[PDB]
Amino acid sequence: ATKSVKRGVAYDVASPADLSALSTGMSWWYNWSPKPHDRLAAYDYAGQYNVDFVPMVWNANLDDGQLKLYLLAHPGIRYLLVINEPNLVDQANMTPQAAAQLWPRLEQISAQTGVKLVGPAMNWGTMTGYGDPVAWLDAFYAAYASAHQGRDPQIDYLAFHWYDYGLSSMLDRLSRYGKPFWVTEFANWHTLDDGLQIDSLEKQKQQMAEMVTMLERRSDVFRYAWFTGRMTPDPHFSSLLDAEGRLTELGQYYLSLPYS
Ligand SMILES: OC[C@H]1O[C@@H](O[C@@H]2[C@@H](O)[C@H](O[C@@H]3[C@@H](O)[C@H](O)O[C@H](CO)[C@H]3O)O[C@H](CO)[C@H]2O)[C@H](O)[C@@H](O)[C@@H]1O
Repeated sequence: ATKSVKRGVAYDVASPADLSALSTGMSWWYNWSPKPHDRLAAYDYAGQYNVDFVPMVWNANLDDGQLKLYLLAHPGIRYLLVINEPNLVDQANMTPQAAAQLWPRLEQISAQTGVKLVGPAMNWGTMTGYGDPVAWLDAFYAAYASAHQGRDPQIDYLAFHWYDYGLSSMLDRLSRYGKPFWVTEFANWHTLDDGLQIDSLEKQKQQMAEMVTMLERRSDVFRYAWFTGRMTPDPHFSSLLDAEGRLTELGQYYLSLPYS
């Protein structure tokens, strides 16, 4: 089937039956880790389902040799997601200096394997002083440049996560770095009782269609990934899958939305 190169899912796909269901409309997935779920090891998903897996270095706890070996043995992998929400204490929780210290290892992987670096994956944060992703990125750039005679860190794409209204405004703010984006988690989880709360499937479908239209349209958005395959409880009706190998109404909707 012809489908959007952009359209992904943020979910540890484990079942081949879940790929059948998703592959109609989904080009790619990731699972916040350097390798796909073990269940998929002896399945040619690239060839049968026309889906690719994008590996991720979640924080500085990195087996460089093992990742390099995997990437070199899988030359069709062209992108490496790096650093999952460093400015969130409940995620990578990396200071700007800690991320700058890791970065040369990631540049060496890029130089050795050809992969482009997609990250850090930013959000509005909880790390002291670094709620604003612009503050965190500015400090990271300054830390890296300090340690490398003024050179900026290699960033092929920035990544972004967003669970509210205003995702286009956040991309506009972050366009100050002059880098294109992957939006590697999104949904609308607004909860406050202000009229905008997403408390029905109809309202999540409405926001999914609005956000997908905008992401497909933007020339500086290469890829996006919906959160998520399955979750429970699911108060904002974010799940694309139900039983093994079965789409929800939202899943069927997502995979059939138009694209660029
Ligand atoms: O790599 C070692 C590193 O692993 C860390 O554990 C992470 C998980 O926290 C992460 O979990 C994902 C979340 O980041 C994301 O928000 O939601 C998804 C879906 O629920 C989670 O799977 O998954 C990755 C990959 O499996 C794990 O690396 C430990 O926190 C950390 O201390 C350790 O250094």
